Amino acid sequence: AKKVFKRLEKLFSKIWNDK
Repeated sequence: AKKVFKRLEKLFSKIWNDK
């Protein structure tokens, strides 16, 4: 339970930044 899940959401913001 490292809650890295947050990093995953951060990677999603990067997609909207490249789009």
